[PDB]
Amino acid sequence: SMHLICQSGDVLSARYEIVDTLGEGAFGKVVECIDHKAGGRHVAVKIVKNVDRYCEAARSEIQVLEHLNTTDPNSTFRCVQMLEWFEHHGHICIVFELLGLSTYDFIKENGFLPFRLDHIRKMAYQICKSVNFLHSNKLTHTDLKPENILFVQSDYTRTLINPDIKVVDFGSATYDDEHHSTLVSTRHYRAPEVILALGWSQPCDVWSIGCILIEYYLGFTVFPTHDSKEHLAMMERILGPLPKHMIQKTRKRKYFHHDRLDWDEHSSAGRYVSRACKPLKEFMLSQDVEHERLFDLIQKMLEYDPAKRITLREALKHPFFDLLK
Ligand SMILES: Cn1cc(-c2ccc3occ(-c4cccc(Oc5ccccc5)c4)c3n2)cn1
Repeated sequence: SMHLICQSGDVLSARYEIVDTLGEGAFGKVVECIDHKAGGRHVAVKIVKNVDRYCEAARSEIQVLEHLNTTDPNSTFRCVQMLEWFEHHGHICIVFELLGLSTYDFIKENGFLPFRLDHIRKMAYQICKSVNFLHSNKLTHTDLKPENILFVQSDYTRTLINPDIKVVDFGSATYDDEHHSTLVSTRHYRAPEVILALGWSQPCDVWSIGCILIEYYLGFTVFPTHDSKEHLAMMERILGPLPKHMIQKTRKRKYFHHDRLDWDEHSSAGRYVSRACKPLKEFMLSQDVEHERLFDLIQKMLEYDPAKRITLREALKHPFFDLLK
């Protein structure tokens, strides 16, 4: 098991000495190491489970990282830098520059207190610029979520001093000309064209970013569900009814009666959705214009039609970012 090879004091690749576990995910774990062959630099090493699905994603991630890091050697667009990779007792291990805490861990460890709006603005801008760089290079991330946005530095007292981020986890990233998996994204961040199996591309990341920004603002998801039908019902309650053209195209005709979701609003699930969800703008905590600007951007990211949906190039110009400029 991975447990036998990921302990503090263990030495990987004859140079990386584990000093701590940073986090875990479905894929394995990430550990902080001292690199004895780079003057004691601390690095992060992602130790990948020895399971086909995850080995395959790691191999994919290595190839995407080699491309992105070569294309952007200064990390101007804030994708994490891969230093090397190796195998250890049959596990793929990817070595990265050491970043700080995930945005998820930060919010969680603060009891789900939301980020300050000023920090949201800076973070949102950087996420948009980073993912736009993927988009420019015929890539879609597909698995954006707060866990995959990390702070660059440990620049906090937790109270944040500088909110600079990088994007991680390129194990699901897909090239335009590549086989597109049927199911992508973590459910709460998954776009409607994904759910409805309508085909997806870069716009599905923009949907995911909208969902991230809501979460940073509120401390919680507006899609608190583990079911696809209920997810769609929540969308309807927050954003209005889905477009006819999307309903008519879906092979998932089951879900709809005459271009309305086949959903009993008076059932237990129906009552739950009516309580937890409401029109997007009603979640605003202030009527101040900077909050209205954020919510206007989020509404455009959560456009149902992936063609009409704002692009990240466009998002970077939105009025919400004017305080940075
Ligand atoms: C998924 N992934 C994570 C990395 C990566 C690359 C460089 C890093 O420098 C510090 C961390 C790190 C800091 C706190 C928690 C943490 O654990 C995680 C983070 C995300 C998903 C699950 C576990 C990792 C770190 N993580 C690359 N791919």
